[PDB]
Amino acid sequence: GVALGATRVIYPAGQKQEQLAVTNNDENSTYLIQSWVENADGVKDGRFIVTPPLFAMKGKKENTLRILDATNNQLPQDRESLFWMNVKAIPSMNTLQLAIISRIKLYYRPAKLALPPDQAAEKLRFRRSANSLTLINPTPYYLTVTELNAGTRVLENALVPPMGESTVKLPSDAGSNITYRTINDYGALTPKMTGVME
Amino acid sequence: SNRARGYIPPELWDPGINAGLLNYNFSGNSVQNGNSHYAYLNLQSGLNIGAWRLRDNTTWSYNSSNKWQHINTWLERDIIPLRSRLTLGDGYTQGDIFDGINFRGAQLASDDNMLPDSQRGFAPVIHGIARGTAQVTIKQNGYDIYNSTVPPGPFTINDIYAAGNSGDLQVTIKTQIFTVPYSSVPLLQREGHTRYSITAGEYRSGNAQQEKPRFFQSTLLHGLPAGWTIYGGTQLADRYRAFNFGIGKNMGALGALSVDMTQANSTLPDDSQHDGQSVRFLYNKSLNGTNIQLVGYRYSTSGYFNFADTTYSRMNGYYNKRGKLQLTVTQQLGRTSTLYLSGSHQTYWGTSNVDEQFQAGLNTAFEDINWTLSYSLTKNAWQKGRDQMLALNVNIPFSHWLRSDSKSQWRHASASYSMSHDLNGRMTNLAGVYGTLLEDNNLSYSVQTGYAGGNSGSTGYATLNYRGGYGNANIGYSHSDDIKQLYYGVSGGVLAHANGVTLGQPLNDTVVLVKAPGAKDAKVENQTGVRTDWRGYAVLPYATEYRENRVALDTNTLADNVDLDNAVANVVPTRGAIVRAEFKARVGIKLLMTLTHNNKPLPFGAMVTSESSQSSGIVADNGQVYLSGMPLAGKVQVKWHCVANYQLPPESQQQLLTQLSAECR
Amino acid sequence: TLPGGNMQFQGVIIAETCRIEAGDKQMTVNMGQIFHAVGEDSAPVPFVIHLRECSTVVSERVGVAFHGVADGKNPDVLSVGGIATNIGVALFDDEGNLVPINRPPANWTSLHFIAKYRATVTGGIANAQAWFSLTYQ
Repeated sequence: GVALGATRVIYPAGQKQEQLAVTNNDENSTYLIQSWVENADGVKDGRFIVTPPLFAMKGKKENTLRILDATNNQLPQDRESLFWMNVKAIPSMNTLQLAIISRIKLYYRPAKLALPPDQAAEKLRFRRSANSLTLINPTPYYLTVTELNAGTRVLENALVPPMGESTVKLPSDAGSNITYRTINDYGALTPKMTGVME
Repeated sequence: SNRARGYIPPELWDPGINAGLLNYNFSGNSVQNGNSHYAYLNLQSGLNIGAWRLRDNTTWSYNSSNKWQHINTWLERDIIPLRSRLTLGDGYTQGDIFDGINFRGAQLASDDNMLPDSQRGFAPVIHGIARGTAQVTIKQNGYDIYNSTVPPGPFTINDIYAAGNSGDLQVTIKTQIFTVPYSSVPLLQREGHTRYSITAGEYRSGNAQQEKPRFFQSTLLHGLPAGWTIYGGTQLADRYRAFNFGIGKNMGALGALSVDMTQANSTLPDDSQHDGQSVRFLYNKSLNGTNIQLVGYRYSTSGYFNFADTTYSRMNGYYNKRGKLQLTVTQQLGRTSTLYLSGSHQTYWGTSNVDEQFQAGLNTAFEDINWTLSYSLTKNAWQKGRDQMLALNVNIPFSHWLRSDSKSQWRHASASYSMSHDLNGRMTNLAGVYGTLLEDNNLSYSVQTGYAGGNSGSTGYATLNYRGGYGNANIGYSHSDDIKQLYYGVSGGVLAHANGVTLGQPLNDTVVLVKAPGAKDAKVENQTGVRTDWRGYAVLPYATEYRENRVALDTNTLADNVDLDNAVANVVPTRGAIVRAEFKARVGIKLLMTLTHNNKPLPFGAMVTSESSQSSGIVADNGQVYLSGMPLAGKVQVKWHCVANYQLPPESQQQLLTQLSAECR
Repeated sequence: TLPGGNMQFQGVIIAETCRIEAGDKQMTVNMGQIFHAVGEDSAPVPFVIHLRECSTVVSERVGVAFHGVADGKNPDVLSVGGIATNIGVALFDDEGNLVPINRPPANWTSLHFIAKYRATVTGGIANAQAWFSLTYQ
């Protein structure tokens, strides 16, 4: 099998290139690894080049993917931008061929940000509508809200865009108390925070 | 015939390369008060021809207020079939059951590192009958230590990870649930596990008066079923004949008790034979708040002398021990603090001399602060001095106050404080700040001003350790009341191999010589300040022996013209093996051509190999082939034949990735 | 016995993506050779996909989806490309519910799927490729 080095890749602004580890643990296997970067909307974008785009991995061999930068400093410097790093592993074999695409997040993080990453998750606020819940995110970071419980019931994870809001379904009988967890840069759930309404 | 977890077959171990070696460690001390200059140069030679490992040590001293002294020489080797080694020449004994002595002769000892990481230490084997196919799950402290599926019939699991004291392994088959508690003593062995240290030669000691007699110190620790561990030995020599025998046991919940009786017929330099005995107990108990009680008792009978005492000079030269009780308690108060209560006691034959050595300690990890309170009562009846020392160490990292994303260099700094009260009026405190400075975290400043309380002279220090890509250096200054020392040391390592001489950081046994021709100044991953030379070779200071290491080149630091084929390589080295991990550094323009043929993009998967410059690349999609190391001209061969020409303007060299479009024939 | 000094250990631990391993090696699902009405299905063929070497935190929030070349006759069935015509490959979940292809990722440590031939008729060699995309939230 093939497994990526990290679940999310933080790209600092101005850095020439970033690396992502592609591992293979099966000795008797040949995998053609194809890679590309999509924009936030799932459309292929040529602003980030992943080299080598296509290469073959024989045996227990792991390579490093060099994510080159081609934006020419056009993304906003006051908020993060989200990109989707895609890695497809074609097995170099009436049969059905299965190719796995391990899509991960790729945050383009500008150098100068007011809020530190750790002190940004707790700044998320809440607003309870009649049958929907709105999450205000004044921090310039993308926030991944998981394990979102509104009372005794569990809601669906929402990815709140920076300086924006998202909406999730909210049952009418759910308790007023709201608690949430956020996934940090390392892919580990932060300690439980209480949800202060607005 | 199931293999153990993490098993590297003995067919993948690399003996190394026929390469030389030279490790030098200079040191200087320009004390000022009349100023005396010191210099202690240290040379460690080597020559790894074939599978043998010749070594050598040499020191040169100097004093301003010139003598080459030889120290050691040995030809170590690894005998893979017997899972052992051969330390022909100088060396020292393990001294596990006996007492360690330095010798000059052959030694054939079993090596534990050659076994996988799983079959190390003590961990009981799990037997039993599992009717039909099931899934055994070893439950311990509510954790799945070992989760596997078992075929019908009896099953043996011997790869349980050594978890120290811990608790009980509740085996959960699927459903006869039987528990297997276990404890450990350092001298216990797994089932079927054997060790031996057959030795010979002379007895070499630093003292001048001691003689150099022949001796034969053989040992053996054969594990048995049910946890018993029969271990014996024989330190037979010319005038000293010992026969150590012992038997350990894993009693499960009750703990583990190791007993060994040692009879030694010694002939002291007065030509007076002295028969004796010696009985040693090691008791280990755990999880009684988790009081880890360790008791060690060693009784002796008058006339029992170790080999170090029967090797003295004759009568014209110029109080054997009776019992040594050691008690150790480690209680964890909470999830941060751990209280230590060590203990020691001793008697002597014919005298009431009692050498008590009681040591307490309270170590805490309050948030970032790691404050340690310590207590010591070093008591010797010969001096009748309590020597009570109450020390308080503190450690306040600067990250506790600074931001997390701050670019300031202070983020690596970490303050400190070492209060040291002697309970006699003498007080000593050193309040200093240390941490790394340079961008690559090489340089380490440690300015630590200090004061002493009755003299009242302040004690200043400022060490500057630099762990560079060629050799460590440090210019450490030290100021006191009337002493103004100024250290200056230079380390390094030279590795003269087949392709040339390459300098590097001080070698630590196993080394890895990375060969990357054409790539200059590329940092290797997970190593502080290790960079390739101008030729492209670098020397890794250390690599784990008999394991699978990982050597990688940080692609960020590579030049704008160098692209690597495989940026990660793994090496499995034998002990003392200069293993070569080689990378191909393709130098040239990285161009991403949109290859087309008959106004249709080439099929996905088509191979494109250049002609003028060696390069290759598969066509990703729509004809975007990523060719590295290509010159400003040349042709490409498309095979899926077709040949395409491209012409790069001279401006292409500046651009990191020069995209072009070439129509194939 | 003399006091030493403070020693600080530094390092960072990062998570990793679950490595994908099918029970049938080389990620190949054999279907064998090749319907009174259009839409009838053939003998079921099972294959398993194991998400191993990852913690249960990541493996629970992985969004699974399917992509593939939609058949010309049936947009919701994988096309088979001497080649059998008017047929395709359909994917059914463990519960027996059809899994539409080219759909937004949905939240599903081991995943069982069944591949069945669906008629959209001539026999022949039928080869299809499926993209199994895992979004790591």
